[PDB]
Amino acid sequence: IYQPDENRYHTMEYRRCGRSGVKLPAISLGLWHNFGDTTRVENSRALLQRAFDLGITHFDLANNYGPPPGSAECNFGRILQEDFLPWRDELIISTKAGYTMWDGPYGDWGSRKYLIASLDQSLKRMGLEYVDIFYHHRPDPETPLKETMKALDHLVRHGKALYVGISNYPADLARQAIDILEDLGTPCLIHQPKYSLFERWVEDGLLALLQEKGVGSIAFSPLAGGQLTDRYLNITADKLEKVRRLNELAARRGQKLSQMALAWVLRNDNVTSVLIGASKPSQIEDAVGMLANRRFSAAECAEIDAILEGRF
Amino acid sequence: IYQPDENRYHTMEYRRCGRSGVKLPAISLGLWHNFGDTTRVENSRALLQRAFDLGITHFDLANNYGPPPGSAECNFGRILQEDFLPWRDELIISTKAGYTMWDGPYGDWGSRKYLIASLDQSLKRMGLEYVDIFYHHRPDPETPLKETMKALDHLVRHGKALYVGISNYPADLARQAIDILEDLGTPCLIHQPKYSLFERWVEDGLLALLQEKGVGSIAFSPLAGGQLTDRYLNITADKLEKVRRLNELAARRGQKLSQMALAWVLRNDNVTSVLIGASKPSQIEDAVGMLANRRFSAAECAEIDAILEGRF
Amino acid sequence: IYQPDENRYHTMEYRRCGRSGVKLPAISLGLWHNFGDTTRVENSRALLQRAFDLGITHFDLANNYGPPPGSAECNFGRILQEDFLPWRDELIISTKAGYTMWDGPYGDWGSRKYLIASLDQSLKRMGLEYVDIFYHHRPDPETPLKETMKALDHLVRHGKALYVGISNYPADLARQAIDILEDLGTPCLIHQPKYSLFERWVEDGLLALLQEKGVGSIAFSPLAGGQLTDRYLNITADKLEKVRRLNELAARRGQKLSQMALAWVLRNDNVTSVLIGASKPSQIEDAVGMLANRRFSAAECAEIDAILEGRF
Amino acid sequence: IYQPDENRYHTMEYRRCGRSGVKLPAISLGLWHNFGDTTRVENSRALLQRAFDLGITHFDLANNYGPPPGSAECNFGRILQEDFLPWRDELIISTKAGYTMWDGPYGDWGSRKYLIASLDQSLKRMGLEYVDIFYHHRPDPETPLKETMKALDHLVRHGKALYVGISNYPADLARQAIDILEDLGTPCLIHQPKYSLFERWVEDGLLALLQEKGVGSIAFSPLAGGQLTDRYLNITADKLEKVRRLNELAARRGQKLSQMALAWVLRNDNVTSVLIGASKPSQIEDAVGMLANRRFSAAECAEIDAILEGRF
Amino acid sequence: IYQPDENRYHTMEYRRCGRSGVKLPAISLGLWHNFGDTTRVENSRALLQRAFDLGITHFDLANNYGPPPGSAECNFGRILQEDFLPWRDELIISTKAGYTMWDGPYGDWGSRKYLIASLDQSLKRMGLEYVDIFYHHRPDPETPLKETMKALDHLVRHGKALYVGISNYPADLARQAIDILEDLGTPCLIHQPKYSLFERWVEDGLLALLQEKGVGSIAFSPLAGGQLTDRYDKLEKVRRLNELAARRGQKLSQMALAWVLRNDNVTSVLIGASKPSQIEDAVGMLANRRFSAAECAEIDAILEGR
Amino acid sequence: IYQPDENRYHTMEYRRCGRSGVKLPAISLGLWHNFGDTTRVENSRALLQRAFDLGITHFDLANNYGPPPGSAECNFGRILQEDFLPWRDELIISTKAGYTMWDGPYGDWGSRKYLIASLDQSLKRMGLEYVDIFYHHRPDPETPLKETMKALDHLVRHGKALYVGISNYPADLARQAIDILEDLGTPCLIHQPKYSLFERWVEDGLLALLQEKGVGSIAFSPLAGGQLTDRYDKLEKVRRLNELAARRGQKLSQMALAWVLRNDNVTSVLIGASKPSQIEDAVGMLANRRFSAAECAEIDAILEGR
Ligand SMILES: C[As](C)(=O)[O-]
Ligand SMILES: C[As](C)(=O)[O-]
Ligand SMILES: C[As](C)(=O)[O-]
Ligand SMILES: C[As](C)(=O)[O-]
Ligand SMILES: C[As](C)(=O)[O-]
Ligand SMILES: C[As](C)(=O)[O-]
Ligand SMILES: [Cl-]
Ligand SMILES: [Cl-]
Ligand SMILES: [Cl-]
Ligand SMILES: [Cl-]
Ligand SMILES: [Cl-]
Ligand SMILES: [Cl-]
Ligand SMILES: [Cl-]
Ligand SMILES: [Cl-]
Ligand SMILES: [Cl-]
Ligand SMILES: [Cl-]
Ligand SMILES: [Cl-]
Ligand SMILES: [Cl-]
Ligand SMILES: [Cl-]
Ligand SMILES: [Cl-]
Ligand code: NA
Ligand code: NA
Ligand code: NA
Ligand code: NA
Ligand code: NA
Ligand code: NA
Ligand SMILES: [Zn+2]
Ligand SMILES: [Zn+2]
Ligand SMILES: [Zn+2]
Ligand SMILES: [Zn+2]
Ligand SMILES: [Zn+2]
Ligand SMILES: [Zn+2]
Repeated sequence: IYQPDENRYHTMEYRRCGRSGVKLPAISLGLWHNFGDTTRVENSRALLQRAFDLGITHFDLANNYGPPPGSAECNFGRILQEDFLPWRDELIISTKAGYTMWDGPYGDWGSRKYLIASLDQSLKRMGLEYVDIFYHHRPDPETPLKETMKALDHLVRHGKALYVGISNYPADLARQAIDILEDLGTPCLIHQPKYSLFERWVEDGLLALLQEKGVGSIAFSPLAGGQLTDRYLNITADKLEKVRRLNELAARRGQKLSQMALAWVLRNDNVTSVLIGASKPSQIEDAVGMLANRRFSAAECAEIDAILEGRF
Repeated sequence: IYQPDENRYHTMEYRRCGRSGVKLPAISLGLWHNFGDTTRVENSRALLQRAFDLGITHFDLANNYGPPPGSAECNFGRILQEDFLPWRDELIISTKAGYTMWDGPYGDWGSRKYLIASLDQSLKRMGLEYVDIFYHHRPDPETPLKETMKALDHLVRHGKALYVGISNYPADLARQAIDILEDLGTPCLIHQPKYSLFERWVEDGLLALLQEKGVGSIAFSPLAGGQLTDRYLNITADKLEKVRRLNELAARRGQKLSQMALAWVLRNDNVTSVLIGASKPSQIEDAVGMLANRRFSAAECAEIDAILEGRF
Repeated sequence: IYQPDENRYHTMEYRRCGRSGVKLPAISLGLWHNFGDTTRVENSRALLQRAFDLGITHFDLANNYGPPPGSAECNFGRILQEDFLPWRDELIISTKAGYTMWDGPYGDWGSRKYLIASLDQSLKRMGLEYVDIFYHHRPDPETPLKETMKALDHLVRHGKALYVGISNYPADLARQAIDILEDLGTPCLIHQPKYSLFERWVEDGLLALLQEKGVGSIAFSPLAGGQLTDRYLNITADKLEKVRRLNELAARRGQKLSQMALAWVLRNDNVTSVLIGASKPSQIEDAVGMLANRRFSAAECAEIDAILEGRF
Repeated sequence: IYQPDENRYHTMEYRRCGRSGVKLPAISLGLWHNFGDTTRVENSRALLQRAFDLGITHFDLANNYGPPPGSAECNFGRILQEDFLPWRDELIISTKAGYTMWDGPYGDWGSRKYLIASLDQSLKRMGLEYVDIFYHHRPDPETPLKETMKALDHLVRHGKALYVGISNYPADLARQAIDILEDLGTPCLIHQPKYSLFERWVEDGLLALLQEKGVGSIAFSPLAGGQLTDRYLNITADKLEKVRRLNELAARRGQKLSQMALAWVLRNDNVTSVLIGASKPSQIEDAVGMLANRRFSAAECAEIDAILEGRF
Repeated sequence: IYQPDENRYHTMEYRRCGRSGVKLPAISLGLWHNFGDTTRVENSRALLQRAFDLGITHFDLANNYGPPPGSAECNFGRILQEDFLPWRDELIISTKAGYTMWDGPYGDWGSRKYLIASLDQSLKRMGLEYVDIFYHHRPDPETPLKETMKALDHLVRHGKALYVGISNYPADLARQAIDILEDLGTPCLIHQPKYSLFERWVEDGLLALLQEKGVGSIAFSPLAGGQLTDRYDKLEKVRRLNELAARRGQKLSQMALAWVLRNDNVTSVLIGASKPSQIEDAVGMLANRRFSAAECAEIDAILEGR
Repeated sequence: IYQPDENRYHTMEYRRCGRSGVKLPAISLGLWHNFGDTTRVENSRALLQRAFDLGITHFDLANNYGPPPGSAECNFGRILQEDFLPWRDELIISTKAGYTMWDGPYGDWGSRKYLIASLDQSLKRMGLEYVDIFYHHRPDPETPLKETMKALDHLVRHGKALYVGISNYPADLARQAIDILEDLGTPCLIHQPKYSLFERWVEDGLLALLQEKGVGSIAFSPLAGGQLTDRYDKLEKVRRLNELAARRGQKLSQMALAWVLRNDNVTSVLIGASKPSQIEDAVGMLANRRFSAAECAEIDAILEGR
């Protein structure tokens, strides 16, 4: 019988998601990889237990995570029932619809049919009465935004999601989505964009829009899929040189490169949380350990920018 | 155990229903005839299986289809449970209320009482939690349109229908119905009118209204009840001459007359789908085969119009 | 096993309730008396069966009908389950809250607490998922009208009543109630006032207001509690003289006095239905027999008015 | 088997809560103390039975009452099932969320997550389908007021609370909360502030705001936690002198000091009810006995004010 | 959230109940007193948690335990749901019917109506699908033993009790009851008699009968209602016994519990407790369970007043 | 969506289990290894689908199979719901209790409490209303055999198991168990013993007893834990046996499975597998099941070291 570490809320920093009542853990765990039927459930279980023990209260899923599609939700559902049920109200659990889940015209994209039918499937797979956050997973250019937004509003009003969010929406469209949801009376809680030292698109307008609108943000691929780790220490030659120079700065800060890379995403206090992936419990411990040194000075930021813009 | 043809989504074209997230199959199957207790369930089952195998994802019912009334919904309900349940989220299932279903003042027309009580009966007969589209089946001149429209809005808000539509509404009234639904916040998805080479009323204003308003359309009786088929090849004498001349043009196009007649309804890309009836699986294969030649040139359209306006 | 008379919809006239989709039987049956534990269920059963056999599709209850309070709903609930369940969708069943039902501050009047808790009790006693019409039974001068009206709106939105109405509301207050309900989006279907040859208050403004607003009406005590019957043939002396003179006019019309008295309430086509009480099946047959002569000429109306204004 | 005293509605005065349909007992019983696992259930049961027998129809709980947290709701739940279920519709039961209930970021404060998850827990512990009043227990300065207010509106619309209220809100913020709720369409029923002879903050603006807005009020700690009782008769020396002088005035009125202190809170007819705590049935009898002399003259009010402002 | 001590099975002794598959802890906890609505649930909860943490896997209830009647079952039911549900299959939970529970002729004694209706009420109060052991709580001298025994047989066959027992049955009647249940196909698992240094009647035939028949035994009031403790003519015996306990390095209560289990003749002792320390004291008896012939002779001498 | 091979019943042999109505596939699949949380569900799913596609209709589980204990039942439960539910009435699913499953005196061995509580847990993990066969997994030398057998009888009468069996029971004890179950009215369907070319103890009396009593048999570890495969003094025997298999046109594993079923004396062989090819190899043994007296004499010679 699993018993959550009694010190878990001392080990983690919780950050308010935009202008809302929700505080997310600075580090959240994504189930994008390592929770399907091609990996071992013993390991999946160990990752979730380690995460909650360290104070990670947010687990992010999607209908099609696995492989195969739906298996991450099923495995999470089993582990939730077996180990976490007494603490479900201490967790923020998300899922999504918007990429390809099942074959045919109703198993992908942004229709009301797909969003409603898919959340019903997700709730069944996970064994939940509701999710905390339901996302539209990517934009659908060919479906009216109001249909998709009204499906999100309907799912909140009917108690299948407490809050809703959007993912992979460029700034212009995000603005439209946010304003529609506000008008419907179910405000967008959060935006999930890709953001790391190596992918800074959100700094071109998205982050400022979200701050304007009171919407939170949770960065995915914050380690640039593993590039911002020890992987290439012990990609292009220019990339490798950048990774070595960033790693030296991380060492100077008493951090692994991955730790500095996670800390850096929260450096301006305009991103709420970082969503990590993990295949082994030590990667979760390392991520949470980033909190020992979150601060970046102006000098450190300039040093990093010069490394990133460096050609030699 | 029925297993849907793995190539089904390669065999069919899916068309967006107005401005919405719903794509209907170019060919939909109606259960108006051949699904009641006066025909054989073995045949009914074969028709539904053949249809889905060819990519037809939309099955259109109504409360009073049979005979007797309600039997098409019951037979569909049984076949759905036995053969299609794992694929229910790949299907668009519709039903309707508005013609005579049961005796007395609450079993016909457009009252809130009849629409709500009838959809509850339909959901029970079909064994469904909700239908994808619920229609008001014909106008009710003596009930305020707002009562009927609010009943549709209520059924969507309370999760018994994902979308709503109207059938047999002339253009002026359709405009009023659409605008009311828009104001209530549950937009009309679709209009179901009668339309074929021999019944072109919708070209007098309805089709343009629906395009203006972003509402889709699904044509019923597209073969003019069997007249636009091989039936009279191997009605009036003038009709017969038209059928022979249209059949010659269809042969020139590598098509049966029925195939050309279905293709013709979608020729201007201002109708979403054609709703066919069938008594045998070969009629479903023939209908889907129309997709091999959907295109009509200006010259072909003029040739057809001249045949239709011909007196000798 | 009871089987409803196959000719029932030939025997009755159905009248549209204001501007709505609901047609009520010209004669409705009230369960105000003869359905409690102080009378015999065999008789109660016979009355309901006779009524439906003659085409009476509307049965009107209230929480406190009996005696004791709640017993009419229980007896109706049993008879409905035993005899009428297959035909529930052919019936309009109403109940009400607003007079004294249980002791204490929450068992009377017009609070949201009382209306919601009382309809839940009524639905349990009757064994129903919803009533067709739920009424506020009388005004509550000390509770804000908007609280009571919002409770009615909430019960419709949440599917416990298909429609709502008000009873015993004077015209000024009825106007306020109607306008509030319209603004909330759940329009008042019907008003239930006392109206007979001997109680004509509604002709002082109420009937014109209801016609203005598209609201129907159902008259209770249309026989002035039994005075407009054979009771005093085979009260004051002036009353008795009026009853004899009205009875002579009824005989001239081929009617019993009670038949003419019911017909008279519908004479101007500004009242929807008359709500009768009955202790024996013959009184229901007599009431429905009034339909053989509903018409009143200007001359007959003047003759009646002169009798009513007569002092000698 | 407990049977409620047949004279209970003769023994108590019921007072309208602001402009609403709800009349609260002049004396309500709070379960803040003496209903957890550190006291005896026999005593808890005796207190609730005595209270209802005397006409106290309102029992006020909160998620974290005990100790331990949740135990008062559980003990109340058991006693309700065992003894009070036939009379649940004669009771007003409240609960709250807003102080610390469970560990972590979702178990305290004012988020939609916490309010919804906590009311679901409360309904389970108490064995109820809904509470009569659900409160936000204290302000949350860091969560947008609209999120918290919309959670209250959502819980009413979805039938988990009949009415909502706020507690411990200063006047400025109370005004904002009230106006938001009005705009959402679920008006604030009641405000629960601390108020007694020794804590008169509400007279600085709150009571006038509530009267302006039609919102009721229920005073907690009306005996200043036991100071306004016999406790110090048979704190500071200045306090003690005040208690002796107030006690002499109470004796002159034929009252215990606690009785006068409760009566005084309702003296201006601008507070709805007083919420008492009790550890033994005699304290409930004493409280209800205050009703024998509720009236205060201008002279008595000046005498009390002079005692309160007295330094010697 | 309570978590059972991981070492709970490392020290406690488990003893097979007659010839059966059931091993009871040498010390079992009874809920006869201190589990009703007149004592604080915080304490009741602490007693159950301390007991299971020390390896006590058997909790003994009855319909009328409280006070008021039924409250011990309700309080236990709540604590079970809240704290113990994941470990229910590690517990042996008993209840009983046979004393006064409700008013009137069907709420006491030995009829099939009372036993069946009572176990249904107990299962509801405790929130259980079945009890591990259901007992007839005392003999009824006027209802045929076959009716009562058939009610026990019916309850096991219908899955409301895994096993049945009898309590307070004198030896001759116990023999009859045991033989009837064996014939019906639901053998008697266990007998619950009063037994202690001061109440040795079971040594006059009951214990030998149970051995003969393969039926287990669980002694109630093993400390003679608290007389065999630090709490105090019998006072002279208590003093003398306490001096022998002292020489054995034990509390008198510890020696008194050890004495009941001196032979494999008794399966378990059912203690009462109002405080966790009393449970800790009882489990500590395990450290010195042996008695020499000299010690037994000395005990008898003290008991017979020599 | 998985669709069972339409030819699945065209090649597999089915063998009647003693004197009963049950015919087991000649090759059955056990879930002892490679179905827990330490191996990938994708592979487990592929093994079950390949097995049923080849006509293997019997899947054998136990409460503690995994690791961890219970996970094989959970994973099987999930795959059953997802892929096999329409064909559940074409499957024989077994489970067992009798080894260590949970901590404490009620989570192992032979008591009625453990067997009943354990089958309830297994039915929940697997999402089944009943198993086809429930086994006592090993003998318990201290719980009366009647108690254990009556728990089996009770579970069948109450519809949680269609049939019962015993596993790992030596012949003399199996005789007693079989006779007790016959008397109770729920006859023993099947015995599951270890048997292979290297473990022939069942030929010393067990097989004859089962024939006499009409009870079937399903051999476990038929490849002696993988020794009778391509994986390798016994190594000299493995080499010599493999040369005989080669002359027969078979893999050693194939000849080893065929040998266990050489006589109608054994109903089925329960194989383990980590890859689908191992299942395919086992089913291929059906192509050469016969042994001449010369071949048997040659095998014995090899076995006895001549
Ligand atoms: C991190 As993604 C590919 O699920 O938006
Ligand atoms: C095709 As029709 C008569 O159901 O509108
Ligand atoms: C006819 As009445 C007294 O129920 O309004
Ligand atoms: C009386 As309070 C501390 O629950 O607001
Ligand atoms: C210990 As007793 C009096 O309940 O048998
Ligand atoms: C194959 As076995 C050790 O589970 O009997
Ligand atoms: Cl909605
Ligand atoms: Cl990453
Ligand atoms: Cl609605
Ligand atoms: Cl057609
Ligand atoms: Cl509402
Ligand atoms: Cl009348
Ligand atoms: Cl809402
Ligand atoms: Cl106080
Ligand atoms: Cl029986
Ligand atoms: Cl004792
Ligand atoms: Cl005693
Ligand atoms: Cl049985
Ligand atoms: Cl093997
Ligand atoms: Cl082995
Ligand atoms: Na994403
Ligand atoms: Na139509
Ligand atoms: Na009325
Ligand atoms: Na408060
Ligand atoms: Na006893
Ligand atoms: Na085995
Ligand atoms: Zn909700
Ligand atoms: Zn919905
Ligand atoms: Zn509804
Ligand atoms: Zn409600
Ligand atoms: Zn059972
Ligand atoms: Zn059965």
